Amino acid sequence: LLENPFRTGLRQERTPEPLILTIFGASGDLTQRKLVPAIYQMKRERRLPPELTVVGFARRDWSHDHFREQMRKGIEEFSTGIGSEDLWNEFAQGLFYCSGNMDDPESYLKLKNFLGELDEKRNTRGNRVFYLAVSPNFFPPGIKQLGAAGMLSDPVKSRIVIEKPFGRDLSSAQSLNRVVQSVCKENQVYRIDHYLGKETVQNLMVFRFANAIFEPLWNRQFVDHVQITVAETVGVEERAGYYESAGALRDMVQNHLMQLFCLTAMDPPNAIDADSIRNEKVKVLQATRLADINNLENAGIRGQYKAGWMGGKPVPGYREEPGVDPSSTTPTFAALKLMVDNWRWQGVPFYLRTGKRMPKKVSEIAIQFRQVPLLIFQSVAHQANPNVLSLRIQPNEGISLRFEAKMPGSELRTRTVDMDFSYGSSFGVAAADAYHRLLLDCMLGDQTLFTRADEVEEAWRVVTPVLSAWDAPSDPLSMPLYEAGTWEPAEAEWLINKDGRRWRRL
Amino acid sequence: NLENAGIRGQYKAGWMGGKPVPGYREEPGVDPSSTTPTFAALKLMVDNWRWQGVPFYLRTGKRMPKKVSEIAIQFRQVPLLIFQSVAHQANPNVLSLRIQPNEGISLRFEAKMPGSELRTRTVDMDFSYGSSFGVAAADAYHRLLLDCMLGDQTLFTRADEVEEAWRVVTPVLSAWDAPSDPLSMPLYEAGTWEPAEAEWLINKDGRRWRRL
Amino acid sequence: RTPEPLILTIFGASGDLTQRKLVPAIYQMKRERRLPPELTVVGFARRDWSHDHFREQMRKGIEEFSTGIGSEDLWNEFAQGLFYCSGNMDDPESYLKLKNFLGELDEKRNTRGNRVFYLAVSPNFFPPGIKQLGAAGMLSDPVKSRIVIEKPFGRDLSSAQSLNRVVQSVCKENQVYRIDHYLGKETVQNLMVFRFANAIFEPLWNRQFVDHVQITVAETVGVEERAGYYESAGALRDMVQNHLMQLFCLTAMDPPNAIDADSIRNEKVKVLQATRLADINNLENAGIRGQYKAGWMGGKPVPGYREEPGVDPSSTTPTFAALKLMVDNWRWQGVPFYLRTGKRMPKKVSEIAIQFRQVPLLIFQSVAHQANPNVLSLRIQPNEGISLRFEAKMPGSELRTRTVDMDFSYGSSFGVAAADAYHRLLLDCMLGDQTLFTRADEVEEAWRVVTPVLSAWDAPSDPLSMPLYEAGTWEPAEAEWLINKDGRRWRRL
Amino acid sequence: LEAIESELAQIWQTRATTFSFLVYEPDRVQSNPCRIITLCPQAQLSAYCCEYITLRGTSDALERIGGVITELMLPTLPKYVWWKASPEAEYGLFQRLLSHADMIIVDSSIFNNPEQDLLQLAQLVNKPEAIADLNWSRLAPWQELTAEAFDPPERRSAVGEIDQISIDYEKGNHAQALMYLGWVASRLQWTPVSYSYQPGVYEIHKIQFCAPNQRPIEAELAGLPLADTGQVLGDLISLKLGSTNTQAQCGTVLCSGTVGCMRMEAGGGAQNYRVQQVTALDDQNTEQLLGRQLQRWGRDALYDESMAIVLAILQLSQAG
Repeated sequence: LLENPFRTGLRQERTPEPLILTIFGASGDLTQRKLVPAIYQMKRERRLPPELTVVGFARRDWSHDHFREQMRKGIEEFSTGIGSEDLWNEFAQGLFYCSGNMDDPESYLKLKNFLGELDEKRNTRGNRVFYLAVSPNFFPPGIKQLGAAGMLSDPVKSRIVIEKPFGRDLSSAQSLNRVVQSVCKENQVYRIDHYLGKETVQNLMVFRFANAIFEPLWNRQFVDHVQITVAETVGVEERAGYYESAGALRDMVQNHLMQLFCLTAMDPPNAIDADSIRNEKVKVLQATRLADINNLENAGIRGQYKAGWMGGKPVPGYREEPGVDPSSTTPTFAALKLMVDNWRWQGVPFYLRTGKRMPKKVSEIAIQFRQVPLLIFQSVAHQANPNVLSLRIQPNEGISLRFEAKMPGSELRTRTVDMDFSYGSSFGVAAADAYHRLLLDCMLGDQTLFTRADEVEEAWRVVTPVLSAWDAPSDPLSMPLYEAGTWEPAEAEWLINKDGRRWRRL
Repeated sequence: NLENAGIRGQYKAGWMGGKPVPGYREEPGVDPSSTTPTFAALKLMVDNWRWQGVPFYLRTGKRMPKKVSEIAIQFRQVPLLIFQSVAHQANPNVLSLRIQPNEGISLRFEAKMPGSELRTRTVDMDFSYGSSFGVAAADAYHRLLLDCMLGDQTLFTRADEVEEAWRVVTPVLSAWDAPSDPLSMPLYEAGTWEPAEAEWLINKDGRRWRRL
Repeated sequence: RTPEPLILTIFGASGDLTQRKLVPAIYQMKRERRLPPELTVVGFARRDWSHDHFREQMRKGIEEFSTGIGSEDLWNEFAQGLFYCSGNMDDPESYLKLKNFLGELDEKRNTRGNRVFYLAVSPNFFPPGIKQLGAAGMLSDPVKSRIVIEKPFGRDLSSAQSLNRVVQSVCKENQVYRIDHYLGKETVQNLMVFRFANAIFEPLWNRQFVDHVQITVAETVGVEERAGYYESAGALRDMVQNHLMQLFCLTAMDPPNAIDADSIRNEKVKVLQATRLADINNLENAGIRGQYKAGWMGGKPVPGYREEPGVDPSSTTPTFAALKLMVDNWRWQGVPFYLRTGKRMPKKVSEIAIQFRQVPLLIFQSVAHQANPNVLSLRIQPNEGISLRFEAKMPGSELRTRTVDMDFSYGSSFGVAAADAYHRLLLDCMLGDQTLFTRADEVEEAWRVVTPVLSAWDAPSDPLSMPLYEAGTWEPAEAEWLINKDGRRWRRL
Repeated sequence: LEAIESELAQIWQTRATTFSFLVYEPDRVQSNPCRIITLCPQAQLSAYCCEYITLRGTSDALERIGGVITELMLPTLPKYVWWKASPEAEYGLFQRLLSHADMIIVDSSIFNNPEQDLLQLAQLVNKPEAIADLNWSRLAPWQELTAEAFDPPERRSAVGEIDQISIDYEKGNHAQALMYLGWVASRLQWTPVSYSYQPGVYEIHKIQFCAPNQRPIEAELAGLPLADTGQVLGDLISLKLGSTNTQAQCGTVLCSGTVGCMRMEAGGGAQNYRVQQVTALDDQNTEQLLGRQLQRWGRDALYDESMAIVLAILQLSQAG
């Protein structure tokens, strides 16, 4: 193996200055198991400044070393090795600890002088980054207190990160925006929500704007429709209370599945930049709508999964899990039908999908081209094989397109063949963790993979009627149910066949 | 002037397959002062409503390093350039349709080099008939004779294209049917690709012969 | 749709040209029920005026420089909302006195509170006035106070940047109106509707059918008055940045998605953000100066530039310009945009000429062996309309082509023009719609585009190095060389 | 000369406060930019915001006046110095410069006729210093391009056979070619063995190495004179990573020009090697490389390891 021993090291990059990441909510055994293991690995290969002091924060307080004990406690359960133990020793000395109360305005005065004191101890450069990681109801009280003390005022030396999620409905999103907007600028707030730093997603742009053949035939003159699909095969784990008040419409359709849509119907930006790109994403989101708004039964179908079979072992239904309430209404399978109203995507419908307990994990963006005008080569099988171009953002990453070619034999015939290209067999490099990439970007500062402020309002407005209509109480025996291990519920199949097209078997 | 639309050339002694090979004016039959060409390059130009100002290049040969037939179509550059390359090297997309060795269709395009910055590197897709359809061992003479016995003439000329082809090639033929000038013939060593004058012909405009 | 009543403050009023530019217009507006009968005006400045003096001077102004006073009872019904409150420009005490006067007028006249502030002071006093206005906090509520700043918005890039920074720190960028320009509500809307409502003219607008465009604006009047004004500016901060940079934006703009001001202004800025000159390093293929000398106009002699009152006989201020801009986006890559202007040229006219390309192959024969390509000829000056020229057949037993054109003049199917552009400007300012005004980004971008040539021509040089053209000829021969270097000719007009 | 410091008080009342720069400029022409001192071997200090500290030094041997120049080094932030003449140790000005200046930058293209001077530069790198010669930056695409051939998993085992490497460079200084040879040797654990020389019309050198398997290694450099150097001398024209085995997979050849494809003859030359093509990578500009190297600061592991092998080879040249 040892792919390309010529590739020991050639790149050149660096994070500029030291800083102190004042992780909020040090309790709850989530910071100790998610963030700290992530940063520690990065320090081992020297990807950070020499001293990265982390100041945990919690209502309850421990000793300096006792707090360090739990930091190590979570390391072992996800341990990837330690090497020489002296590495942790300087790490243990680097991390400090303070305490206070979340809702006490004067508590920050105890806090503010504390890290200010550490500034005199280290004198590296002076830098503050906030990573509040607590329940969503704590988002407003934490933000307002920071403004009152005013300890974040430098536009270049202060960065604030907001954890997922961001709201419930349109009225909730705007309420949070007013608080942050009046007390912070726009080049300081980061909103990591998606975990969509997966390398293939930023590849969806280079493949589209750096070629000369793939652009001219990408508009309403040739394309027929687009099918965006996301599927998993893991049911609801015992933490159901968090999922109980969420629903699969609000969980992975407002934040994740819409990002694939904004990157497939956007105009070419003038020049690569920070704001020159995200400004183009907003424009398309301001000219889209559901297919029909009066009769909602023509632009959306919910569902729920019941007992069935997954892997040769019996699988209990949704209303059996340890925590869910019998006779519920929270959906699990969602499908929509969006349309775009502009000068290059007029009359080309988009079909979206998602779900849980489906046969296998995939992710596709299938584009279907029109049919040839003249049909001299009628051939066999009604020639009902139009050529498609399908990307892939899941295991077996690659680009594949299908087209017809002549079948051997004296009589004229047309078979169906495809030519493909996979990243694994062309570069021979193992995948990389997406979470690490986002954290590194939070130091340099790019704001390219993080959604803006006004853009997150447009995502909520698009599904305004769907969320409200389904939330009303209704008959328990009125939600279509499908077996575990099969693709779609019975009703949802009829939405696509009415127009004359069939779901991609995939 | 016929020095911009055609260049001839004979082949001389060289190395082929690890063994020496005699030159042309050293073989049985040929006199030691012949001027018969064994390599012809041209540059046609179609003037109808859809191929205006797009030139076609053609070149046969003999005693070349390997046996290949091809048809390569090169697309234009992008109207605007924003993404930088990974090696300061820029290439255009090319479609090719191999014929003789292993029939298939190929295509080449750019994609991003995995890492942390935004750079592009060239890559290509592929498709071969022998790995998808199967292996065919058909003989052309057999099919030709069967068609002649039955009669479904599609692969036979109408003599109108015969007259047209002769008219297209006539000027070069008349020019090359010249007096001897024995020492005025370019020579390319058996094993190389072409004499240097064809190289100059293609590079006068900017594009380069495909090093197959 | 008449706007709600309010009170006006006219800073630096009782000076020059303010009467003839404001009083007749507001009087005609009021007479034509454009405003409710609850409209008042207030004066300003330091000279010891009088209310009776104000009435007498306004009467004189309307009588002398307008249609008249109409009915005397009409003036009696008008004459109740004209007061005065003398005060220095930089006196905070005078500002508090103004605030008290405004409060008393609100309590008595019952104007309901909404206000619009008009500024007409000399252009070398904007910073102190704006800073002292913001000191007293007169601009807090969002729809309560609108401030209008007269021409010009600075001279060079640095001054404009400083003015923008000062303005940004006092009031939100929603009430400031920069007036400027003179394109009314006819031409802009007419051109946009013509472009974005037909299914044929749109697909033939990209770079694969169009070859080059030209934009011409010409005048015949001389320097006339304001010699001191012209000597400090020249015809590069007067007609090549205010006016001539709007036709370019409107012609080379991507389609919008709405009609309100937001989308239009965003698209205009996006287009203006990707333009540049042709040869930045060598300023001999992207610019020509000029100056008009003595000549013949209308069968009478007219003196050259260096014979007017107030201009020294060594000045080098240009009165002609010619640039060659070029766009660098996904649609207009590689199509030059020749611009133009001038003074003392004959036949006052404006135009926008688009020249298409030639056919792939030619199978027919031309009479003159020239084969003039097709042209669109959008017009803006009088006799507005659209004209297009194509080919036809010469009668006889032969195949030859001859250039003929269609025509469509707005003056036949229409001709009832709207009111004065100033009246519509004021009405739009009162009601509120920033479609016809300019944002900060547009101003800064235009200044950045024109900066290199302006800096180069500003530097001192030899007094007799100015290319010269007499009054009457179209342009000095240098512009002809600039256009003929490539082959395409100046439009004969 | 004594007005250099006194006039600064007048300038103090009158700015750019960043890292300083220094130059030497042997050439007689013209005779964050914080403090630019245009030495050209009196005083002509005039600061105009691009403050100018230009000093006219038409008289040579200005080492003595350099004592106050060292005091005028402006020690507030790390600074950089350009020494665009040659390497030397007898001229004591360098010794003061290296101890005072935080970092120095040199170019391995303007060197005079002697070639052992580069060896003197190479020796100084082993001693702890800070040299970031820009000639190494020109090898960035060539190194990247070389690693491109072996990328796919199919050619993984090919890298374990490499025995033959040939380098073709323009006639003259071979500093650019020797650096590339040192780089590849470091990545395959090679050590120098012998060094000969075959002067002629092409200046065919010869270097031999050892290996863990102790198989002999052969490499040669050819100085093909093109007589059309583009303002910069000593640049690569092509390279060939061949094979000397019986059942080896294949080699790799990278042409760069029409004449550079002269290796398409003999046995397998156009058959046993898979020929690629590169557009053009030669004759860059000094300005763009200087800016990028100025931006970064520190120590490079790759450069030091490559220069370690280069020192060993040159020490054997006189004996070999």
